[PDB]
Amino acid sequence: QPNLYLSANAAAVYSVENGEALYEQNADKVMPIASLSKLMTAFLVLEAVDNNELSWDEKLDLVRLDDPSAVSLYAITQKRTWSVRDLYSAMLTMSANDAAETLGDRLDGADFPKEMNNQAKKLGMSSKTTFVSASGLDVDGKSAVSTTKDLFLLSSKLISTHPEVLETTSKPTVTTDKGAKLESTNDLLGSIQGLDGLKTGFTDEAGYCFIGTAERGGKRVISIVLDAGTAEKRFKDTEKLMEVGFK
Ligand SMILES: *C(=O)[C@@H](NC(=O)/C(=N/OC)c1csc(N)n1)[C@@H]1N=C(C(=O)O)C(=C)CS1
Repeated sequence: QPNLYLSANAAAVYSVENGEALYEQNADKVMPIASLSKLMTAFLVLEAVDNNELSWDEKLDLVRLDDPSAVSLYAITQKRTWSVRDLYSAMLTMSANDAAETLGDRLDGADFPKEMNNQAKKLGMSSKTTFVSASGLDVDGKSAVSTTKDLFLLSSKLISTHPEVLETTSKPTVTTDKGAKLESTNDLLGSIQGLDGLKTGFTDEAGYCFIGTAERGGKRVISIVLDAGTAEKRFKDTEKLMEVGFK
């Protein structure tokens, strides 16, 4: 294993072909993951469409967040009603917390965190992973937590089960049918060849986090960065991890 000098406190990169570690640092350490939880919500949304339980065209009113200063789709647009499709894009591109919570409530109401943790178990994530909400926001003072190993297993399961997730996470901007522009938080899109995902997150406690995925020559790698120092440094660590991934 090479010696990287990452900003991140915990980090890794894995090959999807065999799941094997190409670089690992604190890969078993339980870490706050915040907005990365929205990948589980996306997965459960996609499962529900395949299972004939959710329509992409259903219109839903955004649920109201307790904190106004939270990053929310409603704050930016002043529009309450959105299709399931647009809420899912809004969740994945701009990390809209109210979008994620609206999808969680529609899927299972108050039991949605249990469904998230049920699915975590199905996908092979260890018991150190705990989801608390569809958006990744704290609930009753409890935080969503995971490990870079469990995040890898979740991400590759998401991409292998629902490859169309990347059709959304590869776009620097998603334009809805009615013309709303939803800007991705993934500034590495277009900077690294093959890069088409996956999800950013940030809290004071979690630091700056990003799950990256790229594919070249039939080889896919997934990179995990938790608790980088700045929004830019999580992408610098990811650039470093991707080079190790495609060596
Ligand atoms: C996911 O992590 C989201 N993070 C939050 O909603 C925050 N939670 O703190 C309790 C938060 C605090 S401060 C701040 N700017 N967000 C989304 N993650 C980011 C990101 O990756 O930088 C977004 C740009 C919107 S919120």
